Amino acid sequence: KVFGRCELAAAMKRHGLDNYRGYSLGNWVCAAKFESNFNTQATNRNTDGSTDYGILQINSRWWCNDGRTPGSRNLCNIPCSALLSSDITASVNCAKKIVSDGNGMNAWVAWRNRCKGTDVQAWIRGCRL
Ligand SMILES: [Cl-]
Ligand SMILES: [Cl-]
Ligand SMILES: [Cl-]
Ligand SMILES: [Cl-]
Ligand SMILES: [Cl-]
Ligand SMILES: [Cl-]
Ligand SMILES: [Cl-]
Ligand code: NA
Ligand SMILES: [Tb+3]
Repeated sequence: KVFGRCELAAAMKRHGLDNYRGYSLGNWVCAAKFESNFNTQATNRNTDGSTDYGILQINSRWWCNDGRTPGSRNLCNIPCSALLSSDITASVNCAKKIVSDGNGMNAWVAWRNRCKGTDVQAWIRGCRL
């Protein structure tokens, strides 16, 4: 599923991401834009052999199992394919565990380099939330 911007914002809000660990909804929409372009089916292989999955490009090195990232963990206790569903529940629950780690949203490289410090509220502008 390729979400609309406000559509994704509404879904993220409903699942309790808005202001989670202090990160406003626009930060999460911005992260999703530059991680996956709002496409739940997005996958990208990392140089180390891990793969990033879904709307928030969650990495198999630590967070989900894809059976082909030797020596990795599965801290969200979920198959990585579950992060490609049209229903973002799984991606949101896992993202909550990721951002609760010491580095907050800096764990998302695209957030740090393209969202951090910018006018992220623009990403929810005009949305009927
Ligand atoms: Cl957009
Ligand atoms: Cl915001
Ligand atoms: Cl990740
Ligand atoms: Cl594995
Ligand atoms: Cl292993
Ligand atoms: Cl959803
Ligand atoms: Cl933080
Ligand atoms: Na893994
Ligand atoms: Tb950690």
